[PDB]
Amino acid sequence: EKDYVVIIGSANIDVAGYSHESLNYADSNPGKIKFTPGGVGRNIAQNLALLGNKAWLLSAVGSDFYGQSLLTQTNQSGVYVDKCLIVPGENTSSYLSLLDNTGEMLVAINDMNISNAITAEYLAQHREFIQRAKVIVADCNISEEALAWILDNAANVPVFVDPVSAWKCVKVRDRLNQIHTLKPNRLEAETLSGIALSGRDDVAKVAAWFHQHGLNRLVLSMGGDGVYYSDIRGENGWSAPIKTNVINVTGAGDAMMAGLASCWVDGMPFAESVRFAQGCSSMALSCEYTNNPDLSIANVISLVENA
Amino acid sequence: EKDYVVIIGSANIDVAGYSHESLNYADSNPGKIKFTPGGVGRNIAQNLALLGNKAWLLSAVGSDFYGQSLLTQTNQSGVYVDKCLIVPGENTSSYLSLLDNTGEMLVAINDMNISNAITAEYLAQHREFIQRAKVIVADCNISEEALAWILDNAANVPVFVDPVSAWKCVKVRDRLNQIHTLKPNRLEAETLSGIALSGRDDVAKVAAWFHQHGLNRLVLSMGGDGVYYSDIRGENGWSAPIKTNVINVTGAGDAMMAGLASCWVDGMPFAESVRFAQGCSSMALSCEYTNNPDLSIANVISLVENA
Ligand SMILES: [K+]
Ligand SMILES: [K+]
Repeated sequence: EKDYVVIIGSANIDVAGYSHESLNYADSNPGKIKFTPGGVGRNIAQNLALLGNKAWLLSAVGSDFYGQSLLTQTNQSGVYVDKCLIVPGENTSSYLSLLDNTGEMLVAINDMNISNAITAEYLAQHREFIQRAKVIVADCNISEEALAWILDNAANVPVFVDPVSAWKCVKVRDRLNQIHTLKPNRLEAETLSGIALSGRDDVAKVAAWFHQHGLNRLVLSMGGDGVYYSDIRGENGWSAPIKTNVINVTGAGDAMMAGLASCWVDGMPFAESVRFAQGCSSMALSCEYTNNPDLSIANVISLVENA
Repeated sequence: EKDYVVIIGSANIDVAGYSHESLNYADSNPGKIKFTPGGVGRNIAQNLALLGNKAWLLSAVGSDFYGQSLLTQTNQSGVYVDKCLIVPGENTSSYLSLLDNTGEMLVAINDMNISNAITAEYLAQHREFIQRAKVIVADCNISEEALAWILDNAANVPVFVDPVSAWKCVKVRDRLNQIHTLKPNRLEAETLSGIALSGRDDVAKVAAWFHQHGLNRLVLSMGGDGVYYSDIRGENGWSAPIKTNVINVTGAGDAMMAGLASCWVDGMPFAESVRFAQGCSSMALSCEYTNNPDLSIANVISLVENA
């Protein structure tokens, strides 16, 4: 009772549609449409609840009914959504995705403007609660002002930051000294550091840069080459990817971030926390949904000790 | 007053997305996504509630949370959704729509399969309630078995039928003798009758065909030419379109159908009911949403006494 994690990020509705018999353009074509809960912050929060952590989501949804049902589904994942800001006169953010029979994304749209409602004033209304969490997880979907507020008011609570995308990660560059753990991929790390990752001989170089700019811990996902982890105190290593039957790649990074934060709270060492996080992402990859409902400590452990 | 109307049709979630700039295929492109309640039956029910009728919707939605929010949103329009079947283990039906800068339809997907959960057994569980309505409105999204059940068990309650599309209207052809009022467009009428509507000289013939196959009343929407109405007892005429600011064409027919049924309940003559229904369609056209929230008897009336 009372150890908890705060997750400040975006909460979305992911709508995935594919036509079943080819695409007759400029015509309604019969197919399959799915509404899944999405958004980096929300997804991470869910994975944290599934990993047995008391998780509070600090996000923004619309005054529309569908946002409130998003909050409801998330709440029945175990997540505490009671502090989520509901914005009047605005609509809940969403990720529209047009795929095909195979499952290859043809085109996609995103309406993530309400992420800007996650304002510094809002988190300031929860300052003390935030400062009494065991760890804070933030995604870079929020504004530069909001992230800056978080990093400036963390009161020595470790902030784990998900850089999200190559475009959205840049807001992190000048504040690496305020981040406990960053989890970029190849493109994000290259974009931040300004150093190309053509070979693995480059990762050290990249890591050095990060450490020179004040980053405490780096968790660099290199996809099939694996994960490179580096601690500013000198510990660094490679973790091979978990052999996984990949059916859907969505939700992988979210599960990884959740694994990292959860393991930090559980007092686990860096390397084994990374392996565990890889196990979480592995569970995410082997699932059709963004969040694998079978994500558990026991099953991730089982998956990991398979190797 | 415990006079009520029953609407048996589909309940959907319409998801409309358009990009702010030019669509870069195979990439997440920033835009705006809107979730509006849709589905011919549901929309008609809503317009009927807005026209001041106690309206009961008999539809099917999924066990997912978004379906329950669809039902809720509909309920706060005044519609009674308490008899709506909620189907376990499946997803609420939906209409995915990819638009562009202007608002021009690029592509569309539809997942309306749960419409066939609206079964004859389900309607049979509400047989007497259905048979005590002042009017039954049915759309052709339901299965032929379901429509057949309705028309066979109406107990002399007038059934107003919305043919929906050229593909789904055909299930009506052999049961025209069981329908009080049919509201087809040009294409639907041509598809049913097997007679082309190239000119105005053809509408009479089309009407004759319909009457010879047992249809009581025909309300033939001809778009810019207007509406041709025909009673099997010999009354027939033309009603010119109400000059309207076409902003969104969606929801026009739903508003028209609702107008027709509502006017029938209010004891209005055929022609004047058609004019009123046209006024409803005018209000629908003047709105960006599928349902104009300002749809009222007073406002439609004001609109119609304008010329
Ligand atoms: K997945
Ligand atoms: K409209």
